[PDB]
Amino acid sequence: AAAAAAAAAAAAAAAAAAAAAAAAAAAAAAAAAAAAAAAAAAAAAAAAAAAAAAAAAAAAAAAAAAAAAA
Amino acid sequence: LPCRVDGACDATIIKMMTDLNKKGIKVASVGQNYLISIPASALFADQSPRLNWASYSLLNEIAAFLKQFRKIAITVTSYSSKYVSVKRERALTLARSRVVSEYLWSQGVDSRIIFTQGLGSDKPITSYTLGGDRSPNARVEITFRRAV
Amino acid sequence: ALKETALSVGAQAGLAWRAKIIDEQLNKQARNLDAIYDFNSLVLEHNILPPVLLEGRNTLNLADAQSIRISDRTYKVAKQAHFITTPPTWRQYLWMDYVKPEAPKEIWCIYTERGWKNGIDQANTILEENIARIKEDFGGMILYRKLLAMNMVSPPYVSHTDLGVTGDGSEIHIDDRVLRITALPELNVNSAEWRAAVAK
Amino acid sequence: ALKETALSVGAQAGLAWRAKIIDEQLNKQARNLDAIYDFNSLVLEHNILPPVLLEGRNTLNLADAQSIRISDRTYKVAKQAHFITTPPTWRQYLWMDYVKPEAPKEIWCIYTERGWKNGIDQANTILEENIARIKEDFGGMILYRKLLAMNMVSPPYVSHTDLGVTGDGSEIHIDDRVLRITALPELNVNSAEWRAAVAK
Amino acid sequence: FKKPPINNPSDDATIKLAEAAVSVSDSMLEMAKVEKVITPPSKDNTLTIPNAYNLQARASVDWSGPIEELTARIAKAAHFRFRVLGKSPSVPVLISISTKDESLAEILRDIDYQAGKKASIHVYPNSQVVELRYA
Amino acid sequence: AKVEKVITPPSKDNTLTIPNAYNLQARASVDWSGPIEELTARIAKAAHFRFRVLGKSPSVPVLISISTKDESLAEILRDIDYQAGKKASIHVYPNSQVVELRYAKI
Amino acid sequence: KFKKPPINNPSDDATIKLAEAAVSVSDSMLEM
Amino acid sequence: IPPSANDLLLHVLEGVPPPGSRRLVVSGGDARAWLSNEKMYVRTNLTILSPGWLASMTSADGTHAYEMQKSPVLLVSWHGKVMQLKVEG
Amino acid sequence: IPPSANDLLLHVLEGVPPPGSRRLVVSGGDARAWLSNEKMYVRTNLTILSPGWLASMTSADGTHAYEMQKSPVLLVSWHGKVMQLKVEG
Amino acid sequence: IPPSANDLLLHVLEGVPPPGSRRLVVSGGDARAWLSNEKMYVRTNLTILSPGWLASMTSADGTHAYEMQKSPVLLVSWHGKVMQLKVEG
Repeated sequence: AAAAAAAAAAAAAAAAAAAAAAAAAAAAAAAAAAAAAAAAAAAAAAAAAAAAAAAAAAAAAAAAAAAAAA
Repeated sequence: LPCRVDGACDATIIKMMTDLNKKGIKVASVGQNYLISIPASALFADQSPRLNWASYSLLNEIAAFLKQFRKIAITVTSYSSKYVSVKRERALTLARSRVVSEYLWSQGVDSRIIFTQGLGSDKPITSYTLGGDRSPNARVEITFRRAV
Repeated sequence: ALKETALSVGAQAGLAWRAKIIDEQLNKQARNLDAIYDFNSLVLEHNILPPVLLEGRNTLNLADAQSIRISDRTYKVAKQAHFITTPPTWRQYLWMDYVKPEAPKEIWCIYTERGWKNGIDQANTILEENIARIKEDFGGMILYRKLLAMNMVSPPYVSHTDLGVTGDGSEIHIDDRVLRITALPELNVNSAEWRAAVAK
Repeated sequence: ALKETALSVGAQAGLAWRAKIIDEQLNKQARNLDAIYDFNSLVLEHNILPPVLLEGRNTLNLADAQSIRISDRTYKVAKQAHFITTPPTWRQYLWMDYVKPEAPKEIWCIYTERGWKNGIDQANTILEENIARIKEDFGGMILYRKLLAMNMVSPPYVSHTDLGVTGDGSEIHIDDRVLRITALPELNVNSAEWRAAVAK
Repeated sequence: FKKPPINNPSDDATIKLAEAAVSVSDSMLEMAKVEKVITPPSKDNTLTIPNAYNLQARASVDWSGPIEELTARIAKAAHFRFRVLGKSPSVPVLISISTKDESLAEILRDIDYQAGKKASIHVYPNSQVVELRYA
Repeated sequence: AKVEKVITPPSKDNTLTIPNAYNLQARASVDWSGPIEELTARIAKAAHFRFRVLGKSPSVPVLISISTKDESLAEILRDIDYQAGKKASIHVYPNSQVVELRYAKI
Repeated sequence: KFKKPPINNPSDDATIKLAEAAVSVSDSMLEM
Repeated sequence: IPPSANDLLLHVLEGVPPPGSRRLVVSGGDARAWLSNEKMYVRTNLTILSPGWLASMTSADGTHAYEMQKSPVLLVSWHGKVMQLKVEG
Repeated sequence: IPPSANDLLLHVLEGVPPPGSRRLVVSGGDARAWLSNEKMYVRTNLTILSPGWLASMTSADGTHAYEMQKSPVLLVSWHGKVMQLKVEG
Repeated sequence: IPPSANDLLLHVLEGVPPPGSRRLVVSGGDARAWLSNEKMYVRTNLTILSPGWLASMTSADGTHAYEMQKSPVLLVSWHGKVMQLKVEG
């Protein structure tokens, strides 16, 4: 975690963790600016998986068939 | 899962920060404004816009130190002591800073802008004016603000 | 039969693995693909997404034994121009879907390798159609800007009905501009005002 | 499944513990929050609680493919001005509820820690919406006092029908003043008498 | 010793992808060259900053609405007279100024700009009058 | 691009309206994909130009995406002006020190 | 040894978002 | 005549959720998202780029509020960086 | 009056399949084939010789798109060489 | 025309409960509270601040009597101190 500066003093929300020297590089909350650039989901960047289906194919909520996840 | 560390650790930040201050590249750390100050003896040849080959290792832990922070704009600005004129001097320091920022975005920064410029001893940090690139005035400085 | 379900085990694992490899292979070229598929500076003056025109040169249809129709060029307006808020990226068109499949002798091993390459090249055909769809859509907008220069289509005619302060006393909107598209971009058949692409 | 009910044991205990910690963390800043959310000296002349105005600048609605509406600013009157007896504190808006839950291996321990942080940040989102609601309500009253200066709303028009001694002989009320609100505070659309916030 | 670039095209397909990237990015630029039409600053039609010492007072405005009221108060904040010439239409011409410190003549510059051609602003600084015409 | 630049000739540049300056001849390298005004505010901050805005910025953002390496700040502002075609324009007044972003009338 | 100057007490999330609300209501207040 | 905006964008221009909602957790960026009736609403100060929104407002301090259809990933610009945000629900 | 062409040849003049299709794998040559409704469509730049096609278009770069009935073998010319392509489906 | 007050505030301006009531115990302050019909009535000489009351009277000696809805906590001022009172029922 916040290693060798000191121990982690606070955990500043809308930020990362706050070490007892400076601001750390370890993310405190879920809602910090963590560099997500590769998602992992069925029918991401179209609309989400329309959950009511029970068949072979996986249909998105924008009515595309997720053929990469069927 | 979301990531805890962003490809960096604080122990490695202060490990590079002690090692750069031991090799004489002085890291000032004010707020989130970070300054690394590099003497122009430690990178280039004298009154030249040309790197030495061994000084890219010095640029290696400069760039691997610049891996560690989330940053928006690095500005790199260079200035040396007087050699012929201020016009020749400002051409030298502009070429000087643009060469070291060309290597720094050849290497890894996650900066969105590197601004890069040179000045004609217009901001000198000591009044003692010994010589050329062996002056402690003759330096490049890499300043940025660490974002969040 | 066990050999067949060994192939079916290998197929979806090869598909998801190939999907993974080309997802960060896409993300390695992320700024390059924003340069290629730059829809952002292809939009029109009132942030209107341009329509996708399709060119087909030198066309024959054999209708029956008695008759053919040739035409020299065919331009089709597909998925007509419309008000876009934020322009499309390449990531709606190119990103294949990553799920991590958690569902698991000698004939099993050789057909899970042939299932593995079947999943790999079937993911390759999905990616090939994704590149095909973005090349259709983007080059259709490019084909508009050719024909908008070349006077074979109309530009869209917007109308901004400006309104002043609007509403009752529980709700006001101060500068209330309603923007409509009246005339859609649309190929003219009155063909004497056309242009021709002569350069030097 | 036992792991799932271990998580569900840890959730409500973490919620109630986080509720406790932020309750006396609120009570440590009790006079500071009376300074921040001072509704008491925001009320009007006849102890009328001011209404909550909502500002939304620079608004688009994409209605369909054919039409958008932009407006530059939107002011909404939400939960209109009314006779308050005693002004609201922050404690109706911010105080989360403390009950002490008296309802109780290795997988149990690790998922009661992940249940414990799930209860902690779910109590944090409840507190975040509580702060959000008081910031809406208070800054809406502040946005009134802006627009009451800035002539975009009416002030409320009270009417005091004074009555003298009132009743039969079994019951008298001596100085019997009936106070009504006739005109509610209300955004004017006749917009030429508006103001503009120019300072130095 | 130095290094190649990290996200370098040092691969025989990624080179063709990135030479295509610089070809479409500059072909995007010469597109933006041919349709981006300017007006010269000799013929820009907008206001120029009228360099009077009352107009270089630092001010602070948050508003949207009908132009005459900001220009009336920007005149009496500037200690200037305010004249109007022309007829205000029934739909008023609506501005939006939101700065929390910016100088006063530049507040007249972006009201002249957000007026555009429905109205415009002249300043005569020797007489100390600002003025708003219609069309 | 070939048929467009022949069927209307580009009449003029934008170096008439963004002229270069000593302290605008500092250089930068930039990848960028956000809205225009925060990038331009950073350009003018490191140019030591006061940055100002004419016109209210529209409801959809004016998005530019500049990806480049080592040119001058004047040509960065020029390519920013171009990639915001007919939605904004950069003006620079170099006898003053002001970079301006002008939004459009629509 | 490297240290930034203000090493205060450990705050918590409640006073973090109370302060973040409090500054915007102070700004709204101020401008009114 | 189109509708003006949604007036519930005034509420999600503040931090307060719409009445009768479902919370959506947002990862990898400073945004809050709620789902009222097959539409999510995002309070952010980032700039959403890819999946397209139906309505938008912006407060005094540059906070925006967006009405959009439910997409499980949001793409924003943070400060010129293209960024991803991930929503569950 | 005959029909003009099929307008879906514009789509298979690009690489994109027709909506509601079945993919056909093509061996022994650079072509892609889809089957929409008892008719296959071939994107190629080769020249199909033996089994006869019902409709054809050609793009700017010499890519052709052919509507034809389903035949399990295609005969093309590649560069004067008579060549065979084999389709499954 | 509104009603005047409740005339049963005259009774709870004295110490006497309303006819047909339920007693409410009050902790942490000098007040007495009764619940007549989904409304509580408080005899105090403190000043109730937070939850808001519907009617009030005051006797000769500064004793007040309040009609209000049933809230399980009362916030008063005692002598400038913000104070809490707790009622069961």
